[PDB]
Amino acid sequence: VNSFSGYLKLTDNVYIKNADIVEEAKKVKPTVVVNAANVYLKHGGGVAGALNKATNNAMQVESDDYIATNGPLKVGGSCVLSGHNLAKHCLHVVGPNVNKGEDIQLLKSAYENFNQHEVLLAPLLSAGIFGADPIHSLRVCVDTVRTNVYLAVFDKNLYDKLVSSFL
Ligand SMILES: O=C(O)Cc1n[nH]c(=O)c2ccccc12
Repeated sequence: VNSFSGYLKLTDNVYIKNADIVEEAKKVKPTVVVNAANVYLKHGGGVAGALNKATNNAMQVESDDYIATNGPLKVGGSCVLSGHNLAKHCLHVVGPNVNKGEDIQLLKSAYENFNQHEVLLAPLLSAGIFGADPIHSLRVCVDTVRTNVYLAVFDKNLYDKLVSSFL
């Protein structure tokens, strides 16, 4: 048993809810929240800017030190950093950004990072301002992630479409 509430079960291991991931993280304090990161860990908008804003910019300060030491992530890669006031850990995952011309095949590689964590709260990768089709992102998630993932869908309209089109 875990603390996640109100999710619709899609598969053995994937659950979905219409929710603000920031508000959900604050309520649950999950072991792992996933950020929709870029390779520079520049958290300006969408999930990264909303998560970062909720940490009062502490996520950005920590991220800038990580990049100064390690250099940028890979598209499809990840790093584990603090979850600050939102979670124990934040798994920063870089999905391909269609609005930068990145290979959508890298979306599967991105989701494979989730398999290193038994339970995660996460947004759809490469969705929103990263420009991918969220229906596709959900399919890749279901077909790639084997650990228990609780997906927070921001748009109620999109949530309803994801549910109603799910095979
Ligand atoms: O949650 C959603 O409704 C779609 C979605 N998935 N992932 C994102 O990163 C993102 C960012 C902004 C706006 C919507 C998104």
